[PDB]
Amino acid sequence: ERRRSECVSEMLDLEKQFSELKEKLFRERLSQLRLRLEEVG
Amino acid sequence: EDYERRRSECVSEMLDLEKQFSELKEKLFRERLSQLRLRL
Amino acid sequence: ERRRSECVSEMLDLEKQFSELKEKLFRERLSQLRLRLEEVG
Amino acid sequence: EDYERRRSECVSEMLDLEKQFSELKEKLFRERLSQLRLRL
Amino acid sequence: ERRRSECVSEMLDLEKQFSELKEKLFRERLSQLRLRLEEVG
Amino acid sequence: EDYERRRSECVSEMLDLEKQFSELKEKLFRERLSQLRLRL
Ligand SMILES: [Cl-]
Ligand SMILES: [Cl-]
Ligand SMILES: [Cl-]
Repeated sequence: ERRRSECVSEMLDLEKQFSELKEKLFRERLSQLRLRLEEVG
Repeated sequence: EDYERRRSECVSEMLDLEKQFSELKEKLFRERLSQLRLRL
Repeated sequence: ERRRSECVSEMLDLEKQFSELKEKLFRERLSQLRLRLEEVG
Repeated sequence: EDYERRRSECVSEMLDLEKQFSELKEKLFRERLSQLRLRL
Repeated sequence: ERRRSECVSEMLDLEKQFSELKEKLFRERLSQLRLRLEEVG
Repeated sequence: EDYERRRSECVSEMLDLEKQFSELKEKLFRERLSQLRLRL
């Protein structure tokens, strides 16, 4: 179980970072699209 | 622009669902981590 | 390879659950949207 | 409502693609697990 | 750290393949939709 | 067909974001792998 818990801990720690990265990436694309929408009018 | 608008709606929808999924994945990871550490 | 197979087994077991969670989450949002669509008419 | 309709189409499209991806990820996990267990 | 690095190496190797699979899956669906769009006209 | 068009825009948007995410995930994996191998 120790090999298993160290693996799961590591992946939780990475997934926490991947989640933040994905949300920030989507938010930037959403902001870019909303700005472009405005610029066209 | 309908074009920019439709694309923004798609991205907003997926952004909101991703935020919720992330929570759920993190919940499941921590739950399993606890279970392994407590031999449950 | 044993440390590796225990890591992969653990992650397959989690990913099986994450997949179900993601599909159920998308399905609920799809049902909510279809109901709202109907309610507006 | 075009608004609710467009959003529902986006979510349905992504739901269907996610269901397929999940299958493929599970396939690859099991394949690698087998290979490691059989030293292949 | 060795149990941890072997776990992370394994998962990086899988995620590299999952990424390719996801992009190819999305591309095929995009091509199918664009063809259908054309066929309707 | 507006129908096929809207769906194609949603998929194209998500395809482009997925390609970028994959890069970022791979970057983070390699960075952590290096750090663990170098005890950093
Ligand atoms: Cl809403
Ligand atoms: Cl279809
Ligand atoms: Cl663009």
